[PDB]
Amino acid sequence: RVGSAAQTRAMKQVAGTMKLELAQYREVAAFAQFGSDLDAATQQLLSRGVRLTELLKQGQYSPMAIEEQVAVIYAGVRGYLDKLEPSKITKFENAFLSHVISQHQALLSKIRTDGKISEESDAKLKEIVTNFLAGFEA
Amino acid sequence: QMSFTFASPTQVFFNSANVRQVDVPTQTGAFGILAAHVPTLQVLRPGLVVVHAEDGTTSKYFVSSGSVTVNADSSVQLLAEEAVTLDMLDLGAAKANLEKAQSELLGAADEATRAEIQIRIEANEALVKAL
Amino acid sequence: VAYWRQAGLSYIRYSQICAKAVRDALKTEFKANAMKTSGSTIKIVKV
Amino acid sequence: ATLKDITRRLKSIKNIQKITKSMKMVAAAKYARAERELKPARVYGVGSLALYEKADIKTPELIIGVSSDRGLCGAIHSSVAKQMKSEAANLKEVKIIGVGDKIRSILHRTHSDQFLVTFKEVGRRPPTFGDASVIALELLNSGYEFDEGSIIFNRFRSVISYKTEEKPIFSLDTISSAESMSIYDDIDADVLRNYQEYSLANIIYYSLKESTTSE
Repeated sequence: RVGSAAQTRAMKQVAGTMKLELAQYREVAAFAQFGSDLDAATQQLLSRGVRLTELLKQGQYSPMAIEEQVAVIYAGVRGYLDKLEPSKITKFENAFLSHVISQHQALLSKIRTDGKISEESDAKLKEIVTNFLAGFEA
Repeated sequence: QMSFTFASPTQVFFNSANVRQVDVPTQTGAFGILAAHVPTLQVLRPGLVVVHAEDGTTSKYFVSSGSVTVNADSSVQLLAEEAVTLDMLDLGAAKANLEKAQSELLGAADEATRAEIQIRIEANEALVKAL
Repeated sequence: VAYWRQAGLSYIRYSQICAKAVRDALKTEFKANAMKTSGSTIKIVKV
Repeated sequence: ATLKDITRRLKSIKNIQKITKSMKMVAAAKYARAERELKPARVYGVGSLALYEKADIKTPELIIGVSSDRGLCGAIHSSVAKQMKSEAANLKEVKIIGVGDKIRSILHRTHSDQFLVTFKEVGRRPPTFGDASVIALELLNSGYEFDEGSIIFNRFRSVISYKTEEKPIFSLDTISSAESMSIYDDIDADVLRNYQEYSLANIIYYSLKESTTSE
């Protein structure tokens, strides 16, 4: 009931479209397993659907910092994992997040501080994920 | 008055229409079926179809192949695997096509292969005629 | 006899070639329908 | 009546309803397109048949069944199969062909040792003259010098009705050499060879175009 009155602007910046593609997937999900010939419109939402879902997965005893959560959510929400294999998103995130927690603590510190995803940090993330992904499927 | 039916798998041009005459390209020349012609059966050849309507200025069409039939009754039926009005044919292409064909033939020894090329040549060649 | 016959070819096969030629000699504005026809889906099951 | 079971059933029926409503709309789209392309096809196919009814053909002295690969279309397949077994029985040598995997699975076992060929990839994409030519070719290139054959398919009538019908295949170039054919002269013994081959593809095409509309 409290809703966004309690989310950070950073999160909202991402949470919002995720909430929406998921609700949309939920409408079509059941079709998947018998989708002998669905149009690419809905076939799209099934794909966003399963990736976004894989991003919500989580191991125990390892709670994340709001900045790490938006960086990862941004990745699928923006479409970067759409061509990735569902079976790999768990592995991707893990390593992707290991990478930015290692190498990029200045961007996360930004996201953190600025409280949102500046147009800049936005661009920096684009490159960070498009180069990491390339690395990733080598 | 003859009931003329002319169509392809996909499009139909005439259905039991009272035409005064039709000119069709056959394996043996170009027979001209008249409102009253003796019964016959013939296989088509890449060429042209001419339909002399009830009112002068005839309509033209292009046919790739198929069949034509004239029965005891004044009923005729022309069936082309593909039949199009010249209105939709690019002459420029045909030329480019007759060239290639005559080239492949020069590089083919296989009797069957040659046949497939020869036939293609004939068709594309026939394209020059009304274009 | 025709050249295609004796060479092993039949008439449907001739018509096939002839019909395709007329297609390739069209112009994009009518070239679209070419696809909505001349399929090849059918598959042989010989045993 | 357990709130558990009841819930289990609701779960699976809500999905069925969803997948089933989807399949309906897809079909109605395929149907709409099929109903239209069928207009010309009939005239064309009826034209191909315009020679034989307009003038007798019998036979002195091959069952082709057409449908598809996909089920969930009421009795499309069972109908042709039903009539297919009927013929093979009442009959003269017996040899058969089935276009659409379903026929090869239905009027099958009992008659495998009574097969010539079978076809797959039928129904998903709209049928073409091209597919009909493959069927015809595949037959002409077969060692079955059939004297007479029949083609069994479903003739469309309306969204809520169709009728399994049969069409004679006097393709016997030999049979097309009877008395009734004396009316048409100036016919090389081998011009017919081309004529028959062609009219064979036309009839397979027609049945094919009627079939998907019914399906």
